[PDB]
Amino acid sequence: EVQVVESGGGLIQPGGSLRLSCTASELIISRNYMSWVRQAPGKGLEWLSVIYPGGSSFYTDSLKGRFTISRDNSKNTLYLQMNRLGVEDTAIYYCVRDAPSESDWGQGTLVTVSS
Amino acid sequence: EIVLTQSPATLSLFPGERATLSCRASQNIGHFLTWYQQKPGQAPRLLIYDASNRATGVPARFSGSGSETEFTLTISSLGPEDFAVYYCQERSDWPRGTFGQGTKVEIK
Amino acid sequence: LCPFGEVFNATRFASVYAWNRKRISNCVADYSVLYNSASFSTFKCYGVSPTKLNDLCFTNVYADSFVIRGDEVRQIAPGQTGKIADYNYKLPDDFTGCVIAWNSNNLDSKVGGNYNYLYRLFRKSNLKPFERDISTEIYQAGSTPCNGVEGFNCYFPLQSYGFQPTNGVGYQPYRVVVLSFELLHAPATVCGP
Repeated sequence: EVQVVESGGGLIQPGGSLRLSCTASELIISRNYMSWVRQAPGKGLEWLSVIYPGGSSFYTDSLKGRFTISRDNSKNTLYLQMNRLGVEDTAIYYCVRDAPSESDWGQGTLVTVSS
Repeated sequence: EIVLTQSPATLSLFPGERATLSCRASQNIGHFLTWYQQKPGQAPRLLIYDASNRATGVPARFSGSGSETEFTLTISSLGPEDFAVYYCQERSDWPRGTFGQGTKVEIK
Repeated sequence: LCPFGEVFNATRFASVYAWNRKRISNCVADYSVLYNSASFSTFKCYGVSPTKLNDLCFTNVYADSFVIRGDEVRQIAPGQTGKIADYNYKLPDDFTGCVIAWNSNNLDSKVGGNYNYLYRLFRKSNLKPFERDISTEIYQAGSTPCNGVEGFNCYFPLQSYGFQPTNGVGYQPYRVVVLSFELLHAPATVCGP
């Protein structure tokens, strides 16, 4: 089975910003449809953003202009620049790769926002 | 925008039983729907796609039925390992789209 | 006069990944019969305006014809993005011409889904304006070889639309025709009266 592997989990505050990362074992992140999805404790899944194979990229109305998806083709890696946070942006964030018949999720990484 | 309602919130059947998990859509989304499993502390896993197709490596006991506005994941017999949270998602702008609030299985 | 009314009143239509072009010339076309249409759900124009076309002569019209899902009509506009614009049929940001579409549920939907119509899902990079790609190269999404047939992390690059009856208006098939115009200073076999 393919492993996609998040990193950059940790802590921030109100006001601040963070950046998540992901890598993949046996797939090319630039060739795939790749997304971020989050799951806050005691709440449902929120799909955040996607980058298509040719680099077209899209966002949920809840977060347009706060968070920004991007990738580096050379490192085989995906990034979620995650700015201007609040306490409620605390969640596990999952990197996920999609194909017509398959959907490969990473183990997820925690982000927490407080004092 | 579309929103998805799942019924029940918590199911409470024993192992061996046939199970049905229900999803209803705020719009006629055709066949464009997904179901995921999620074990506690694991990431979600794809079960069903396009309302009815079964993903590779998912056991044949899972199935998807319904269309348009009404959808059902159905399990021919609950294994003890099938006790999980289950999420529907509309994929009408694939891979984007809204999730359900999810459904649990628990007993005592 | 001109083929336009036959491109519109046509029985068969093309899949968007292999979008089919008519070269028009030798011509004298009545665009007012086009914008008089009761079937046309959409008749966008860029640069030009519908009532002006009988004043404008041209070297050439290309009429491009294909079927897409009814909400993907949004993507058939200058400089747009989304799967159809990105991977099947791109209009340039400086497009001059018109985009015509109508619901074809009665022709192109079939019971249990019409699987005959397709779109390209996978491409290493976005399309150039008016580019076309009819290839069936097996798409190498994995880091490893893939070598001519689909399997573990590689795919047939097209997806079938499966157009159903009922099933929501945005998800029904729409026939699209795009009228595009070209100029290099010579032989204007297109005009009004």
